[PDB]
Amino acid sequence: MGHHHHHHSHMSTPLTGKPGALPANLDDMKVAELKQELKLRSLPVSGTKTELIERLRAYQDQISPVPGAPKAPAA
Repeated sequence: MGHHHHHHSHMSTPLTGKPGALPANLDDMKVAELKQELKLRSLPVSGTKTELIERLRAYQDQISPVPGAPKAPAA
């Protein structure tokens, strides 16, 4: 005699609330903030303020060479 029973359920719908293009106020922020954005994206936090800013743009240019848009016909 044992606990013989079977039943399982689950559901999950794709929601909205989405990012996209990088912050255009990189120059307006602090060097530390740029180094923060870099480290989280596996980027080196070495160079000067302008270097870090343009390195963020260079990263974007690789992962998505567009002005901020989904690289596929979808949401």
